[PDB]
Amino acid sequence: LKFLQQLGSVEMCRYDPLEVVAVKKLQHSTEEHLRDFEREIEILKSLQHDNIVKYKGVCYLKLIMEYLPYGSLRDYLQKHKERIDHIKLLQYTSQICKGMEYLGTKRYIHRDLATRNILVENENRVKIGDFGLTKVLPQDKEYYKVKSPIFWYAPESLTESKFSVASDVWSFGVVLYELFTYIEKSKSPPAEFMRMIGNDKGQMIVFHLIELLKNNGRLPRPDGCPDEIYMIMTECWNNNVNQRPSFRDLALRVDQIRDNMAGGS
Ligand SMILES: CCCn1cc(-c2nc(Nc3ccc(C(=O)NC)cc3)nc3[nH]ccc23)cn1
Repeated sequence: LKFLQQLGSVEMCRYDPLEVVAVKKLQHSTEEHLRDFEREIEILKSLQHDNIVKYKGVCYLKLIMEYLPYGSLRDYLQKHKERIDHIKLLQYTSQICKGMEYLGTKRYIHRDLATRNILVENENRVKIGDFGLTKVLPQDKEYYKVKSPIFWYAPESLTESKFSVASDVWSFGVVLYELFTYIEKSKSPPAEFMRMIGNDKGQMIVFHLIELLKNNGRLPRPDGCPDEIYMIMTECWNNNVNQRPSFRDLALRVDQIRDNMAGGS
């Protein structure tokens, strides 16, 4: 393994036993973080899906994965904005949904779904690309309690530190918002929420975000975003956990909308 460049810590290396892979290493190799990293490796090893970054092995502790040359979807969408139409955005949306559907069949909770964690293999394929916060659900519950990127958090994650497939669905709604704002920073969830809360404010931000969400304040419909797509976002952002859609139903709806858009309805 020959170091080439740092990517994210994550590095680009050459595994040439006399070949390009991504290598995740730990910054502060403590006992607590090593135990977490060990579980992250097992989680990624257990996942085989076209839209999940491919596990390749371990090094003595280093995590070896396939190298995805277009980097994160944020950098990619920013650089290629003008040539990424809505049908393409929904192609990525569908692939993220199906990755999350598959994650759900293992009873894994991702807990960090955001465009920053999606990587781009090529113009036609994106992959969920980091699993550093992912939890395996306990046998006795449908949620995991963990004591943060608050502007992607479901209300019950903010108030009770509870994470579930349903809170992943909320965060997917925010991902869909990020895509249809073309990840413009002035439109980003943090910028929008801070303007809605009022820039007259740390812990107080979380307080006012909770109050805002409880009063059904929401991120606005992005410019140019079709109503059917904004409707999916708002269904993901239901305060009632039981009312949020499943990833399987989201995948089917996104595919139908994409096909309708391409065919002229
Ligand atoms: C998502 C947060 C953690 N993280 C994961 C990675 C990662 N990156 C990449 N490729 C990559 C990255 C950046 C750039 C770039 O910026 N070029 C100007 C180009 C290619 N392949 C990966 N395979 C497995 C993980 C991983 C980086 N950070």
